[PDB]
Amino acid sequence: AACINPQKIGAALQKIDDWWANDADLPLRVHEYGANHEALTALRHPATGQ
Amino acid sequence: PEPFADEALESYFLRLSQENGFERYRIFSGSVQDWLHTTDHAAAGAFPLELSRLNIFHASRSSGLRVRALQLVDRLTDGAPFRLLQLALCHSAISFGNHYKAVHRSGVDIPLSFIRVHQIPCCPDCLRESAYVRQCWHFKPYVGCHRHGGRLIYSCPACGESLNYLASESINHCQCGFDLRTPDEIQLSALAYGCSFESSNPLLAIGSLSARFGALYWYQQRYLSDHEAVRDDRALTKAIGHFTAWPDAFWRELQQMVDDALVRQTKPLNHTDFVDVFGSVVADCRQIPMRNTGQNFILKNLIGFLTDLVARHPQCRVANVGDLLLSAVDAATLLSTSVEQVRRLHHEGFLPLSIRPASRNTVSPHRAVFHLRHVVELRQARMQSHH
Amino acid sequence: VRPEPFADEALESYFLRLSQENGFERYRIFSGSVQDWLHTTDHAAAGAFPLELSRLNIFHASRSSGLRVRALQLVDRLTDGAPFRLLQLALCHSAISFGNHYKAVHRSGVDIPLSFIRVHQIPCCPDCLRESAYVRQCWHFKPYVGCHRHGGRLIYSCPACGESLNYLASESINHCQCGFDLRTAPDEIQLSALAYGCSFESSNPLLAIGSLSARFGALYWYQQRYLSDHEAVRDDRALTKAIGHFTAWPDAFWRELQQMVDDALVRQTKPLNHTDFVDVFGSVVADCRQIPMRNTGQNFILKNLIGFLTDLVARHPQCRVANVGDLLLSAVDAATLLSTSVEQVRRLHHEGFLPLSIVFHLRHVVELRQARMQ
Amino acid sequence: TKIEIKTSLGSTYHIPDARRLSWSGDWPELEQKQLEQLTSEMAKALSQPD
Amino acid sequence: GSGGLELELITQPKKMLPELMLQVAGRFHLELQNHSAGRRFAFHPALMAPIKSQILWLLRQLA
Repeated sequence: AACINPQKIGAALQKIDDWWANDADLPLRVHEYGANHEALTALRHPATGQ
Repeated sequence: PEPFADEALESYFLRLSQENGFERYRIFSGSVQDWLHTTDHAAAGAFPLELSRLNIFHASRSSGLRVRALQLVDRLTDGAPFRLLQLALCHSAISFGNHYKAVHRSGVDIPLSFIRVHQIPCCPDCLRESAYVRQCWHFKPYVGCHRHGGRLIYSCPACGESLNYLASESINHCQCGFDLRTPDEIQLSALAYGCSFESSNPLLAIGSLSARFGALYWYQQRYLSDHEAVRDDRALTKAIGHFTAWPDAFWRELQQMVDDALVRQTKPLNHTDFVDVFGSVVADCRQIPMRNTGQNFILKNLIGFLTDLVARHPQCRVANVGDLLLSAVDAATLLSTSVEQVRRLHHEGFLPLSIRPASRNTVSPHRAVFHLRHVVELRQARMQSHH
Repeated sequence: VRPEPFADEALESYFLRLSQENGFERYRIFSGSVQDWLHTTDHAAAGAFPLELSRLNIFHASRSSGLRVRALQLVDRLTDGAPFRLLQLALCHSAISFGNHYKAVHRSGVDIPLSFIRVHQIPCCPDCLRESAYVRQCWHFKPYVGCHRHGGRLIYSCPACGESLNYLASESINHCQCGFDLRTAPDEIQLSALAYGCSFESSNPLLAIGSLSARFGALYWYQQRYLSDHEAVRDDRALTKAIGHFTAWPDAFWRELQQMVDDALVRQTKPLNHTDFVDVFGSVVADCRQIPMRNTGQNFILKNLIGFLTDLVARHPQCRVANVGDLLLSAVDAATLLSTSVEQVRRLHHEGFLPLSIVFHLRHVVELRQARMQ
Repeated sequence: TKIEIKTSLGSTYHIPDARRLSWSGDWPELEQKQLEQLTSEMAKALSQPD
Repeated sequence: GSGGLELELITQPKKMLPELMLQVAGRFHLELQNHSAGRRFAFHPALMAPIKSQILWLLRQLA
């Protein structure tokens, strides 16, 4: 049978990080560095102290 | 002697020496250089005697010492600290595109190439009213004159002997010659000394002088590719007619090369460099020194065009024009901002990066990486101002 | 299937009229249909077009505005007969916000400081609504108290009965939810109503500027310095306070500045040549950066400050004891008064035009300005 | 798309049509309510042991 | 008139050497990374182009 992997379901559920830069936009998948795969960047880069 | 409102620095000094009777070479050397030396040694060491050499844009590094010499004169002649400095031609702080040298005189910057270094002409119909070599003759793009019945500036071979005022410092007559009291478009070309226009329908008919100079420089490299033949009058004379239908011709020049480029296509367009189709027309926009859109009218029309181009080509399954890649230095030009600002704009996530680089590396400013449609939209959305 | 367009109306008003003319009963039903239509050609664009009217405007979207604009263009294109871009009907973020001078929104050539945008209630005018019932853009700007036509006095925030008016929230142009027809039923308020179109007659006051962005700049500066709102909501205070201030100005500005520096001397505990320019003048120079124009003929606040500073130093030449004129300015401050850049000031120091006190003295700047910059 | 949820405490939740609910915005009536009820069961699951 | 790259890649034809520039530059940063002082500099963006350009020059000179 066709399926969707466990962590692929999980990645969708936990996408609720919109606490950065006082601009809600859409939320990020919780990540220690604030990674953003679509733009190839990182919102909470260690250089910021965030 | 008082300066004229339009007088060259060298003209004033020549008159001054002569007014005090310091007519001969030896006393010109003397009344100038030796006096300066005896004030202080630096005012003379920075001061060669030959007239052409005296101006700042001919100078090297020790300009401040030459200025000190100007300041000594300002005291001797009962002046003001900037009375002479308002007249001198200095090194511009502005590159005027592609690292060109450009020269600055109290608010107007003129590219090095337009300085008429040799064979200064004259107009007897004004020299008989006040005899002093005047400014706006030293300009290459300037043949003929306003007023005086127009006609031509009386050119260098007055009488079987080439003339100028610097290798032979007389005003009314020169060397072997006598007191010199000797086709209807150039009187418009003449207006580099001032603007003075009304009912300025062409895009070349309005603005400050620096812009009017830049527009001509651009026209020349782009359409007068023929090697210099010192057709200094005729070569540039045509630029005004050219611009009269500009609002409707520039776009066709750009359209023509979209089609000729397209039929020579070898890769899918979403991996093609913007430059391969438009041939750096964007970089040329940097030859006019102003950054904002309301004054740099060449850039204003190029953006107009690109916005329309994207608008008639929306995204679908097969890639098309509008998906071309720009480099960092190109977005900086279209977005009317410096490069570091684009890096900051990327870092905050306002725009995507399309090519994945290797690790332990960096993407250089020259690398092509943003899609055209993404830049056009972002600019409309968050980069506008009152300019 | 488009309706008559107007040049003076808000984007949201256009959309309401547009949907109604197509037989849609409520906005939510219309926008439902549109959001679904978009999913047939561009899914990212579709995700950028919200269902509720109150958030339709571009200035509301932080990093997704890119897609939102695209979505608007698709609407223009799919609706038949489309010679006109609707992009001319809405607010965008303005570029002048860099450096946090203040936030501002742009519309068709004029920047509006963000604080002048209405949020929770929307006044309207019945003598204009009977003639053509659509919402004018100028009604969203706080300074616009009073209508410039039909007498126009005392425009209400509450039409009838017990309810304030907000047409975006209740989605309605002619009627409020209790059913009142909005269309049925001092002299100087006009001095502000005219912000609509400037259009002033020649006069003595400083606010005789023809550039609209600068007129707003001027109002903002005044509000920020005098009508501080520590104590109150400012519904219209500006109408009785600003007009006078910028009319008694030949003296009023000098009195304030003259008092401020004399007052400063009284409290001048420390040897004056170690005191900052800002310690005495309170950054009034930095505030001169709030007006969007840099040329002297429009920025009259800076122009008058130079007047004052020139005479202030001129009455206080150099002597053995620290005195007025021996206050310190940074290269950034001198650059501001000198109408130049920082590197150019560094060059002026480097070429010997002015010395370093350890950083420049006020007398140095005024003297260098009068001496070399005319 | 219709979504149905059952839990070990005996609750059932029903979203008749999932295509219209945004990250930001007010959910339509009777749907806003089930969000509150589900929130409560999970708030407990996350915070009290056993 | 063996087998390690820092030995074999140099044994090759001098004409090939310019193409080793990126590998040399890599090793360079690593050597700095392994040094007590170079931990402040290795792989710093500021030094990228400088190091690469001078190496490229040297290689061309060797070629």
